[PDB]
Amino acid sequence: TEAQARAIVNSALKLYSQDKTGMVDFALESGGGSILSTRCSETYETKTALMSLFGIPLWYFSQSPRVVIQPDIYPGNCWAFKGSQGYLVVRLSMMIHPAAFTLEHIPKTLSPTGNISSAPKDFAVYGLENEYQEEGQLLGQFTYDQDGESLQMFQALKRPDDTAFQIVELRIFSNWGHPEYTCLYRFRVHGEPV
Amino acid sequence: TEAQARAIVNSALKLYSQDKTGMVDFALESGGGSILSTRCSETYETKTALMSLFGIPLWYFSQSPRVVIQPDIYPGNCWAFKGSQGYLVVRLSMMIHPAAFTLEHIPKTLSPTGNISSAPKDFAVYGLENEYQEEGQLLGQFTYDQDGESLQMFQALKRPDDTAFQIVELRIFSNWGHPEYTCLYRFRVHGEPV
Amino acid sequence: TEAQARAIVNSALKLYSQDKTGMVDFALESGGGSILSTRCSETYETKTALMSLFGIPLWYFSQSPRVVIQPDIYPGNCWAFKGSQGYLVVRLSMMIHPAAFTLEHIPKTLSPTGNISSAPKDFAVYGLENEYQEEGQLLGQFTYDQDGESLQMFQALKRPDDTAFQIVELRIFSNWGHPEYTCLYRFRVHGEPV
Amino acid sequence: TEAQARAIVNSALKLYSQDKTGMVDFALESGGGSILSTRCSETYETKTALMSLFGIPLWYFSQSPRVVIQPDIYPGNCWAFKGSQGYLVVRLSMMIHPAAFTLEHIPKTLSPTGNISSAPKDFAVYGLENEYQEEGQLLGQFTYDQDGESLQMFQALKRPDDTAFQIVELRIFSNWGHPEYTCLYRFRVHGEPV
Amino acid sequence: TEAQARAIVNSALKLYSQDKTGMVDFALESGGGSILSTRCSETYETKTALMSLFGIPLWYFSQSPRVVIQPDIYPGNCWAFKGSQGYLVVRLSMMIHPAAFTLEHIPKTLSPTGNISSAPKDFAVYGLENEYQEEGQLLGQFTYDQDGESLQMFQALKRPDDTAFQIVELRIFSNWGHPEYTCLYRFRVHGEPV
Amino acid sequence: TEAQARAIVNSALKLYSQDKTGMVDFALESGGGSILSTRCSETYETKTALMSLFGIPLWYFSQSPRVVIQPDIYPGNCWAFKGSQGYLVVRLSMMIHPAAFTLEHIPKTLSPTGNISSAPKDFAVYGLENEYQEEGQLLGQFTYDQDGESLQMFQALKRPDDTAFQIVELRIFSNWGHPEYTCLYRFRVHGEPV
Amino acid sequence: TEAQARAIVNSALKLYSQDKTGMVDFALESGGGSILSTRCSETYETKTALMSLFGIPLWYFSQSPRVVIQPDIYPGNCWAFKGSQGYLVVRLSMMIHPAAFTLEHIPKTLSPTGNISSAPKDFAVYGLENEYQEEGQLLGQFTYDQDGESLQMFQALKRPDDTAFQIVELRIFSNWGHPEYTCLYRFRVHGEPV
Amino acid sequence: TEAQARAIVNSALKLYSQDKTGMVDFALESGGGSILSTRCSETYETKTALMSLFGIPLWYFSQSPRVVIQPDIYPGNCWAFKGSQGYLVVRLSMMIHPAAFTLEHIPKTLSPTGNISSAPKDFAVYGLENEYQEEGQLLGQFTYDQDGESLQMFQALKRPDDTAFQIVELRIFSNWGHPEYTCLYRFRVHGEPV
Amino acid sequence: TEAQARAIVNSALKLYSQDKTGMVDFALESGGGSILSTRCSETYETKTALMSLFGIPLWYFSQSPRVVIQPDIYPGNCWAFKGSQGYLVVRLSMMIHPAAFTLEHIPKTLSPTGNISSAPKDFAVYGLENEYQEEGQLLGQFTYDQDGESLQMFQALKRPDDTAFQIVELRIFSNWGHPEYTCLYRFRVHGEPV
Amino acid sequence: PFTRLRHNGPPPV
Amino acid sequence: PFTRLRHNGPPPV
Amino acid sequence: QEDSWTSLEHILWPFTRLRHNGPPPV
Amino acid sequence: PFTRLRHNGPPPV
Amino acid sequence: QEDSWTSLEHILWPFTRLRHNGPPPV
Amino acid sequence: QEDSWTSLEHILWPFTRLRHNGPPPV
Ligand SMILES: [Cl-]
Ligand SMILES: [Cl-]
Ligand SMILES: [Cl-]
Ligand SMILES: [K+]
Ligand SMILES: [K+]
Ligand SMILES: [K+]
Ligand SMILES: [K+]
Ligand SMILES: [K+]
Ligand SMILES: [K+]
Ligand SMILES: [K+]
Ligand SMILES: [K+]
Ligand SMILES: [K+]
Repeated sequence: TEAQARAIVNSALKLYSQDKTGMVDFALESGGGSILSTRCSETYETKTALMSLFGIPLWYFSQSPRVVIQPDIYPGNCWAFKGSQGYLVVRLSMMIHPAAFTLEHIPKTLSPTGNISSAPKDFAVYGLENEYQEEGQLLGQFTYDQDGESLQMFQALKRPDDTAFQIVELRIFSNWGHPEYTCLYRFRVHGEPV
Repeated sequence: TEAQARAIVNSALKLYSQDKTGMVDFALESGGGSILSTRCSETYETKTALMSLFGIPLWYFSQSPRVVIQPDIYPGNCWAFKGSQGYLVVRLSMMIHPAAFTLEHIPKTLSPTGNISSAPKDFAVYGLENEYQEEGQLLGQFTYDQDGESLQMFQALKRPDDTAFQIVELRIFSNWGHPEYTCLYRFRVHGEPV
Repeated sequence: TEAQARAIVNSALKLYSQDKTGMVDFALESGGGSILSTRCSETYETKTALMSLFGIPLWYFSQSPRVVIQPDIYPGNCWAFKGSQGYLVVRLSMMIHPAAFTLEHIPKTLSPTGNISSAPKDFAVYGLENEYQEEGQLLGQFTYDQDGESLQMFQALKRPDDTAFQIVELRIFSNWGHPEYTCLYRFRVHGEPV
Repeated sequence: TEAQARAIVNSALKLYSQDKTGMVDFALESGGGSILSTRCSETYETKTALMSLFGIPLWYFSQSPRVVIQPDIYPGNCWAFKGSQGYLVVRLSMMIHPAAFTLEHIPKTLSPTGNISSAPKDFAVYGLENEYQEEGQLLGQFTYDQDGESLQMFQALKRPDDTAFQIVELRIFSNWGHPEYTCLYRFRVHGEPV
Repeated sequence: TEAQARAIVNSALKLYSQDKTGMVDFALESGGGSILSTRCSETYETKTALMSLFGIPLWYFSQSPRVVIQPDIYPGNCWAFKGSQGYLVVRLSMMIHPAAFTLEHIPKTLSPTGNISSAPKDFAVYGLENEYQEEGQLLGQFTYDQDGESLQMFQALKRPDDTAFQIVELRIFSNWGHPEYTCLYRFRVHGEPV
Repeated sequence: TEAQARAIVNSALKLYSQDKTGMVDFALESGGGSILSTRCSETYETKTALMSLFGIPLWYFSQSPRVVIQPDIYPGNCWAFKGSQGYLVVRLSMMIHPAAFTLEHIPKTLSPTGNISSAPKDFAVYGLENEYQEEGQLLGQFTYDQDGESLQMFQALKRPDDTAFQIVELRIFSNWGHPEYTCLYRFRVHGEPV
Repeated sequence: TEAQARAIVNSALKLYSQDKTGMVDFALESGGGSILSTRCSETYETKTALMSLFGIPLWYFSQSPRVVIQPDIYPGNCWAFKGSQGYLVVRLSMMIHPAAFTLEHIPKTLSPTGNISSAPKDFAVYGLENEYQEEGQLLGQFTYDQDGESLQMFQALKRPDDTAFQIVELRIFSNWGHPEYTCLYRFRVHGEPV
Repeated sequence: TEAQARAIVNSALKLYSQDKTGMVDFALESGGGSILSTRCSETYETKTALMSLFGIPLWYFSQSPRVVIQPDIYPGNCWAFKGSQGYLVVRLSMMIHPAAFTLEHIPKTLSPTGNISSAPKDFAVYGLENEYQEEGQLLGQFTYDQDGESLQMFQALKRPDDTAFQIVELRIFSNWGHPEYTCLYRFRVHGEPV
Repeated sequence: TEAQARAIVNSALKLYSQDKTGMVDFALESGGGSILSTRCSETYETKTALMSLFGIPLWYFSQSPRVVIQPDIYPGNCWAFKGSQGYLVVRLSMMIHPAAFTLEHIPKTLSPTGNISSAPKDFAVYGLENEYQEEGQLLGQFTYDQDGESLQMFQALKRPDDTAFQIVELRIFSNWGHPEYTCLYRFRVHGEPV
Repeated sequence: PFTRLRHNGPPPV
Repeated sequence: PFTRLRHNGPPPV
Repeated sequence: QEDSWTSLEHILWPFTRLRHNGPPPV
Repeated sequence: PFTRLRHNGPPPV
Repeated sequence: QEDSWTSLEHILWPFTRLRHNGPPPV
Repeated sequence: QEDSWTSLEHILWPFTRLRHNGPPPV
């Protein structure tokens, strides 16, 4: 069973090295995904991360919604939107039949605050035919489980047809209790190109 | 034992993915840690990092002590301070009882010279009650072993009183022989919030 | 043998954490390698520009060749050159006897387009005594296998003599079919310093 | 006849040194002439002259109509307007009674293409009383002869009165056959100041 | 005694014209002193910024610490640091044995707010052998008296030895009650050059 | 009487050092006063103070109305407005009951022209409730006496109530004869904060 | 004699406040004097004045001869010219009969070295009829006395004819021993306008 | 013979005006020639050309190999390459059968030193079938004669096959004695388009 | 004698191509000469500026003095100084014994205004041992003849001694009548290097 | 957008 | 005019 | 505008100091 | 406001 | 705007490389 | 706008030369 153990380990490390899932992320910014910033919720305003230069206060740092489609997920490498429900609109790198979505959040064991009450909880994903459409087509309703794994994957609804989209709206309907903001670490969109 | 093998493999990968330790790093900058840069020793002037804009090279610069609380540890992603003695002060993201510290350095197999003579060797960690306090509380005396693993963990002295700290000072007294500078790749602080 | 399984897993993870190879990359930018950009092929011209200034569109490119000696290899973090033939000139962090080379490309499973036709195919590596040398010394001829692993290593020609090099040229003679450009995600140089 | 030969040669070289004609060019930019750019035909759009910086594609070079009132006439130092008929509006350095016009084009013997099909052929020159006048006063109708000399001069129509102008419109009604564009190397305006 | 009165008046005016003290200020910027701004406390962050760039407010400060070694002391020409504890590090124009120090603050009669609660109160001066020295040599402990004169002078500790200093640190331990910041109008260093 | 002489001299020098008056100037720019530039008279246009760089004429220097609330009063450190009557609007650093005003002009003995015909003569001061109010409340009508002292102080009218202001308009109704402009060196506003 | 004492005191303060002399300075720049910078000797390259913007240090520079006709005379606010011989030409704000000249230097008690070896010593002043005149009219030969007062006044030679001047040349022949440069703090020209 | 004299004179001036040769230069940049700058030898770092903007000098720079295919040949308008050996590759404006090459250098009478020791001496020209071809076809071996005329023409070897070229490599093997660099003023390629 | 005619013509054209003179111009900028712009007269201030920035018009000039040592002499490619007297200081490319000077001006036949009243008339050339030397050595006094040729040459004074110069000053004492400015098209310095 | 802001709040004194 | 353009076309991958 | 700001932020990032005065969102 | 002005007046010649 | 661009082009010209990918207009 | 110009004027002031061609207002 030694060679079999090596095979299991190598297979797990291979999957791990492929963005943990082995699946194309069509939202990923470096691959061509982008945030439609005017269709995102308001970013949480905080004057507590002060950037200075030669001791001179220069500007207050806050993360933009772009970080949601970037792979780094160390604590704090997340977009914080104001309040406990909000939305994010993503233009995908290709026109696809969306098949599944991934949400990542830091595990509690790494959270400096002791909890992940700022994680998203109830959410839904919609396909938009253009950047001006309000609601779009429901692709699925889900819950990110604060007691589950850091990375959670969700299957899109099966429809009699396969309508393709290049714009998806993530609607976060609730968070896990944080009284000021909700933090999104990474959102991925998987599916089949046209 | 195949299911057990997969369990061992998955458990190791999960721990690996959790910042290798599975423990909150209260010094990590993105999580709320901060360098008190006026309370660091002198940066060695290396001018070995290139800055570019739109693909155009602009100028070379030296890494600041902020990289000590940032997770990237490829060769060169370290703060180089002048000589073989130095100090660094970090404000933590929470008031904690410190339990342990982690120092990382690149392994010898990744160092171009074959050695890590610039790695820190003897060091001590102090708890500070405020950022103007000159004499802090000794939390431990340690040696980073150049013949050990890249990531090394160090247990804090525990004292019967429950004094919590939100400021830590790292004092490096010696390095592994480099005559010009010492390179710190990453320093982490672990413990329990109050 | 549970301890043997844990040993297999820990060894594989240790090697994985050591830049996947456990070998110095003398080309790595943060470790002291650099692109000699005035000696490299011209970067692929994208269809649209990044900005406009005084009515003129400026910057028709995606990534500069520096990314070839940076470790992030998420899709799109690659240098694209025009067509299917090109060259990249790298100054190493030390004078070495080159022993092996590594080329990485994204796996097909992460490619948005479904293919990796833009991956390099036939290539050779030459050692140069200086960056203006017209004809270099052949260190080896190779093919990146699109059906192989993402990371591939190539053994330098066994040489009777020991001339060291601090400059290498990577020459790409063909790609895996993309009609517009070729994408290089990461190139590494391994060997023994003098 | 030796002194007479020297006199002939010196006289020819003198005339040559005086901008080839010995006549004031009131359109000449350095002397105060200028192009009214919003009243010129569309410039021919070509993405074939790529300017790059450190290998990075930067912008696509095309000549502006200003070069028509600049003396350099090496091949390519010409304004190319889209198609085979167009117009150029020039503000003169002084208010004048226009007496003659000069057009220069490269000789065929220097054309890399073997022909000068892009030279202007049928043209007319109009005096404009202000920059908003559509047609203006016809000052003459002419043909640039592709089989004649590089520099050709044309006499303005004699009018019972002498109306002065400081704006002239050059209308090119046809070229010598080039299917994409027409190239103007230099246009001069001669006459008497008021 | 009219001549004696004129003599008294001229002596007082002469001393007044000699920077009020008749003593070299080795900290004075125009004479060669300088602020080591990377070793000073952070400048107080004002509520609003000086400009905005690309929608981001920039520069939340009023004066830089350089004004502490400039002679103008009209209200507002002072360096404000956050809170009631801070420090300022000054390189002197020469290596000296420090003999005395001067602190100036505006008088209450010129303060718009009616008070000088932002004036420093308890402070100490240390000589440093270099700007990265953690613990300096105490040159003296003093209190600026809010009920005293605008300009106050303080005698350095009488010392058995003669170690000269070219760097001094001014440490402010308290102010006269302002809850947000402390304002330093001018600090001078007097003594004998080596 | 020697100690009494020293007391008189020291008292005079003290008052002199306190901005000559010992009174808060709520208009003073460094203390928070500011000019409302769109409510000031037109600045006198002169092309006679040429700034050049490397011999190249660069711009024509003229003083702005800000200099009126700056303490320097060497000849020429004044705002010149066009003609012989005009106005200046000042926002004060605090809301106050205005009690008195100060005007300074250079003494004739220092004027390069031999006279101070450009000094203000008849003027009035008004309190404005907001920056859009045309006339406001008359606070007093005065004359700056060209035969009096350089610094002249004027008492505000006594009113049955004390209305506070943070904006005052200085209306200059005449000058001392200069045919082109009127020069204001410094205007101060004194009073009691609310 | 108390009223007389106050009179003496007030008279001295009034004279002090009038640029210390009570006399027009026709060289003063803000009053209309100008340096003819092409007719000055070489500036010593000191690079000892710091330039900053928004609190950010940008670069060091040397003072220009313009500071000689500007009133600030704190240590370092001087033009340093190369060597111990130099010249400076100033155009006056009026055509005058020159009566006297003033040179100021810092007193020894304010000089960091204890001496003023860089002060000018022997000098002469010439009247020039136009700015291209090479041979001017000697207005006096003088010595600035390093053992005298900071401000020293020098009487012009008066000649029976009434030749007025609007251009003055200051020639410095020697300094008080500094081997590298000579420092001029302020030069003034007094007289009667025509 | 007077008419014949004028004919001779006019014929010589006409030929002179046609780029001195009356022949297409397929290397000329404005006509479509291009330097392949990654296939040129090292530029000598001279920093002897001044760049200015708005009359303000900004910095010094060295000429690039592009000046070799630009027509201005005043002293200094040349590419200086390091040492006495170098190479330059030019892509031609058309695919041609090369018939001849022209090299120009300044005449000795215009060189400040009296000699042209930096002029190229022995050189060879090769035809390249594509820009990656290492071994090209010898088109001729030549010597630029320092005792000859400024413009020298060189006849290509003609081979029976009709191989056309659009890329030419100029190899310089030696210069006329300058120990530091070699200066190329202009290189031209003549022939017949296919 | 047809061959003799061709010889006369070729000699005249050869001399013409050698910068019209066949003599080194040690002032020529591209050959190593330079304008010492801080020692030159101020450039003529045009009526309007080239741009505006933040509401202020900037750059009131036409050409910088560099154009005097550049060979293009189309109308307007000249340096204009104010009035009819001025000076230009040039550093030569080598230390030489000056033998002759050349001044060029446009011919009347190319002048838009009909005249060349702005051409220099009386002038002199001085050799300077350094650029701050007040009085130079007269190398000669001359008049540019407005009725002569465009290019005029002037013989340096015959000198008993051989002091070389690398800096020359051109002093213009008068022009040919223009009431506003004087225009210099090109100035050359010829001689023998040491 | 190099816009300049007006503080409207008095500086430290 | 320091305007920033949006590509709308995917980068090389 | 945001593209402009993020590229400027890239240039600024290494050279600035960052002080947290309270916990950032995590 | 980096605006570019048009002279409308001829340069020195 | 064109004046601004041409002055920037002047600054850029010597330092850029120029590749023709097809014949420019002549 | 005036704040921008005055800060630029601050940067420029020491490095420029100033010629009065007639008396400034005093
Ligand atoms: Cl931010
Ligand atoms: Cl262009
Ligand atoms: Cl101004
Ligand atoms: K992220
Ligand atoms: K790090
Ligand atoms: K990469
Ligand atoms: K042209
Ligand atoms: K101060
Ligand atoms: K003032
Ligand atoms: K001064
Ligand atoms: K050339
Ligand atoms: K010229």
